[PDB]
Amino acid sequence: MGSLNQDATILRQAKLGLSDPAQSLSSWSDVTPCKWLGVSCDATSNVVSVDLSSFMLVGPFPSILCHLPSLHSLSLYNNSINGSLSADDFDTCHNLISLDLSENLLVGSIPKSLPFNLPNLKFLEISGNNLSDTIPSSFGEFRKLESLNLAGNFLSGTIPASLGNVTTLKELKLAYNLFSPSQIPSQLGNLTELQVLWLAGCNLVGPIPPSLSRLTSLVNLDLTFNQLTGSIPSWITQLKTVEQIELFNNSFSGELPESMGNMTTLKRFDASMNKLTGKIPDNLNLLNLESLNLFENMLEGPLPESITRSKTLSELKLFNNRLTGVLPSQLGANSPLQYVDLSYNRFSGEIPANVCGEGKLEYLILIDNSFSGEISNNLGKCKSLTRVRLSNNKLSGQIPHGFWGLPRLSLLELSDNSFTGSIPKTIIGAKNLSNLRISKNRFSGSIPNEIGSLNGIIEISGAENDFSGEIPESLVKLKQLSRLDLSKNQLSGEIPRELRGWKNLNELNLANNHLSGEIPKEVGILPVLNYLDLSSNQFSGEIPLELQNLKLNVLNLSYNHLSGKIPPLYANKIYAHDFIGNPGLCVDLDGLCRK
Amino acid sequence: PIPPSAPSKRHN
Ligand SMILES: *[C@@H]1O[C@H](CO)[C@@H](O[C@@H]2O[C@H](CO)[C@@H](O[C@@H]3O[C@H](CO)[C@@H](O)[C@H](O[C@H]4O[C@H](CO)[C@@H](O)[C@H](O)[C@@H]4O)[C@@H]3O)[C@H](O)[C@H]2NC(C)=O)[C@H](O)[C@H]1NC(C)=O
Ligand SMILES: *[C@@H]1O[C@H](CO)[C@@H](O[C@@H]2O[C@H](CO)[C@@H](O)[C@H](O)[C@H]2NC(C)=O)[C@H](O)[C@H]1NC(C)=O
Ligand SMILES: *[C@@H]1O[C@H](CO)[C@@H](O[C@@H]2O[C@H](CO)[C@@H](O)[C@H](O)[C@H]2NC(C)=O)[C@H](O)[C@H]1NC(C)=O
Ligand SMILES: *[C@@H]1O[C@H](CO)[C@@H](O[C@@H]2O[C@H](CO)[C@@H](O)[C@H](O)[C@H]2NC(C)=O)[C@H](O)[C@H]1NC(C)=O
Ligand SMILES: *[C@@H]1O[C@H](CO)[C@@H](O)[C@H](O)[C@H]1NC(C)=O
Ligand SMILES: *[C@@H]1O[C@H](CO)[C@@H](O)[C@H](O)[C@H]1NC(C)=O
Ligand SMILES: *[C@@H]1O[C@H](CO)[C@@H](O)[C@H](O)[C@H]1NC(C)=O
Ligand SMILES: [Mg+2]
Ligand SMILES: [Mg+2]
Repeated sequence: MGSLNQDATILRQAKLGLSDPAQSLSSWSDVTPCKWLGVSCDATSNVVSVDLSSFMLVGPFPSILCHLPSLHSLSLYNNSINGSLSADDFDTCHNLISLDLSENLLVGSIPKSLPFNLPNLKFLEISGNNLSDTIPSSFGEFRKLESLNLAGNFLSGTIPASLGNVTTLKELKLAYNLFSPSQIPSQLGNLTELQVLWLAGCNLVGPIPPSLSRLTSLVNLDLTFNQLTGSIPSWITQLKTVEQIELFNNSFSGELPESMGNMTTLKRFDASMNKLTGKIPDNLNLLNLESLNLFENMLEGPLPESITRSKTLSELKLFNNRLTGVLPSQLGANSPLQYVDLSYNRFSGEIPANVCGEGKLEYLILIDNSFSGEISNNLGKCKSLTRVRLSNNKLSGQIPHGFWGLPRLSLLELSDNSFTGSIPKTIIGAKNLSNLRISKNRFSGSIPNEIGSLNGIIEISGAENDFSGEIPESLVKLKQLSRLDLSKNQLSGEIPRELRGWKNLNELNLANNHLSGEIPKEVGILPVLNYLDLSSNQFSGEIPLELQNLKLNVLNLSYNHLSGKIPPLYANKIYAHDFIGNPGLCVDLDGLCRK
Repeated sequence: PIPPSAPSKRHN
């Protein structure tokens, strides 16, 4: 009864110091305070924990909550607690074990007196505020602290060496602050219990200190977004419980530790965007691996066959390296591959036939390699695909029938190969198709009418093929179509006359075909058309005056059968090359019409 | 908020 009274009064006093526009604390306005929202009590009915996470509360830190004599846990995670932290705010909070002030609006410095006022803390988070000035050196006096998270503030100076004295720490998160360029303090190697070290975006320079080899309980080492130099040290390989290594966007050089293969516990490894050389380690037994990213390095040699031992692998991004050889033939048969990006390497041989064996593959990105042979019919049934980029390889044969109509396929990029065949009518199934990029192949036959039913299409790019027959009238009501490029084909017939459907058409390129008829007047009323190339066809009649409405980066009507006069806006000799090779055409200058 | 401790999402 006495404790319920005490508790209720202190909680209400604290609440009076806050604004509650969401009415999150309506229960604090008949019932025991032990059953109020966010409030937990011990068996003597004293408040032990207040958790107001995500309650949309506004105002200064509610110091009054610390007057609850048994309060051990306080969370104000994700509110609008504002102003600054004063020394005084925490004077009475000395019983706290847990304090979470993350994701608020706090500004100013961390009080230097905080460890003295909060000497029992095991858990301190003040991530995602606007804290400035340095991390106080007094933080080295915490005797019990297990986790410290100051990530995502504007803290500056350098990481204090005294944090190495807090040998109870298991997690140290200081990522995304505004520190001066400095080395990781050697003294952090004294934190021999550390499981998480997150110093991403900390302006770190120099090598990973050798003392960090004493952190044998590391589970997550994340030093991303710094300018760390030298080798990735081979001691990471001997961490018996390591699950995640994140070292991307640094200046690491040398090779991947040769014994990486034995890291059976490793789930995620990313050393992308460094200056690594040499090979991917072989004899991989990476049983728990989910993600391997090594893109934008200078790696050479093959993808080892032993990658196929990673039966939970879902992400493999190796793009922009100097990797060579054939891919392991079994890649993806036994892995839930989701994102595969091996672009800009020198891989050869066939695309592994079961890359989508488990039906999870979303991105297949293989641009700029020397892959050859045909696309497996398997991929024709890979219904999870959203993004396919196979351009600039040595691929051939017919595309699998179902590939054209995959239901989630957004980008279909096949350009600069030697594919043959006609586009089937089953392209009608590609409901999500945004970009069709198939230029520079040997595709034949007519562009199917059904492409006009795919309302989301923004790009149809099919230049340098063997397409023939007519442009389907249906293309003309693709309301979102931005780029139409069917240059260098064998297309015939006319351009449709009614083009107001093409409100987003920026580029119309039909150069080098067998197209005939007049240029429709409505070409000039297209509101965002900046590129118009109708050259090397058999267009006849007069150049519509509406073209003078457009601001064209490219206008090319050369090598046609056009007649009459050039529109006056283009009468100057600098435009002449836009109209060459139209015997019937002339320019009106000074009275006479000149060829 | 803050970028998570996780893999780079960059891709072609
Ligand atoms: C690889 O990682 C490096 C870090 O090693 C990273 O470099 C960083 O890039 C960011 C974002 O481009 C830079 O931030 C900028 O800093 C300049 C001033 O120096 C300003 O243009 C901006 O600062 C604004 O900050 C406030 C926003 O909170 C604004 O209110 C204010 O008015 C400023 O305009 C901008 O944020 C940063 O300087 C570097 N960091 C370092 C340590 O060099 C690089 O981008 C990464 N590379 C890749 C390809 O990912
Ligand atoms: C921070 O708190 C806000 C407010 O409670 C959270 O926003 C709500 O998110 C849930 C889904 O989790 C939705 O049902 C609500 O509609 C959201 N409300 C508002 C006002 O946006 C937000 O999720 C929390 N942020 C974090 C990072 O936890
Ligand atoms: C915390 O700092 C952030 C980032 O500087 C501030 O967020 C916005 O910053 C941009 C410029 O980068 C401005 O357009 C806005 O005016 C800022 N937001 C506002 C005024 O709400 C943010 O203001 C800072 N928060 C506090 C409480 O000072
Ligand atoms: C207008 O288009 C014609 C082709 O339709 C261009 O002429 C070709 O230009 C290339 C140079 O890259 C030559 O290899 C071809 O032999 C040319 N073809 C013909 C039929 O002459 C012309 O350059 C374009 N003009 C402008 C100003 O862009
Ligand atoms: C805290 O936020 C409220 C509402 O946005 C504002 O009226 C109040 O003055 C703020 N206090 C400080 C110190 O910024
Ligand atoms: C704390 O760390 C500093 C800086 O490394 C060191 O010189 C000092 O001896 C340590 N003191 C205590 C009490 O742990
Ligand atoms: C991996 O191999 C090296 C020796 O090459 C060894 O130091 C390390 O402890 C091994 N790691 C595991 C997890 O067995
Ligand atoms: Mg091998
Ligand atoms: Mg293309």
